[PDB]
Amino acid sequence: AVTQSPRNKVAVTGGKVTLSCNQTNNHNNMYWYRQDTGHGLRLIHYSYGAGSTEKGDIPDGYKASRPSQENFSLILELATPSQTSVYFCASGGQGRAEQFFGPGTRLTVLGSDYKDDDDKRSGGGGSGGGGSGGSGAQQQVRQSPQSLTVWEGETTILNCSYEDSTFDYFPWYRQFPGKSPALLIAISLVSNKKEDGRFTIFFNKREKKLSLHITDSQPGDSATYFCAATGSFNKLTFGAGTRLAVSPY
Repeated sequence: AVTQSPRNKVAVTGGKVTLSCNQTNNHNNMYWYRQDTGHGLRLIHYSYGAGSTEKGDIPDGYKASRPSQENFSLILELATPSQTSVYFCASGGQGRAEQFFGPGTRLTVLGSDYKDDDDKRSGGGGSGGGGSGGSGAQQQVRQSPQSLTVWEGETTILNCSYEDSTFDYFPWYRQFPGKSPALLIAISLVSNKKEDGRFTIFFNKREKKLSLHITDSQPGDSATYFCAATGSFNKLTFGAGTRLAVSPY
């Protein structure tokens, strides 16, 4: 079924990344994402009808192959101190299903951030450093940046935006614990107000954005929710949702 390299190991500057995922859980489409802040979800590989696994967002420095629609495998041989992350082999069906995330892998290439309090955040000594391709890739999903933590698991409000002209709905979901993403629900922006569980959504026309309310929350960094769209087929556009957190006191 949807699985990933059960092994666990780390790599160094251009070390190596061994990953192995399988597909056979009744899913007609297998998506591949990676936990990467800045934008949150990081699409890199795409496999749904076999012979397909290289059309995420900015695939580069990785090798993947899909000889069989059920068997898959990919690795890397040149990672940088800011590209590694946790590989998650997600696989769901079409229409409205939860991404059956399996035991993904987690490895980092070079890096530590243990005592970086009295040093500049720019190692000007090789290892890339800007270069060509400074900006690019447009953006549609715009979730209120600047995360925030509320006292205890109180309620909170979220905001999302979009610049597409053919979106159908936005499967509100991402991951609550830290290494186990999951689907929650899906809006549609057609009734101006909806409710699925204990939170409702609103349609802001004056600002063209989606705002919902979530009450009754629990500690543990609260949870991270993303707002992506999928009006098209095999194409989810996310814009780094928000990461709700709970205060220590």
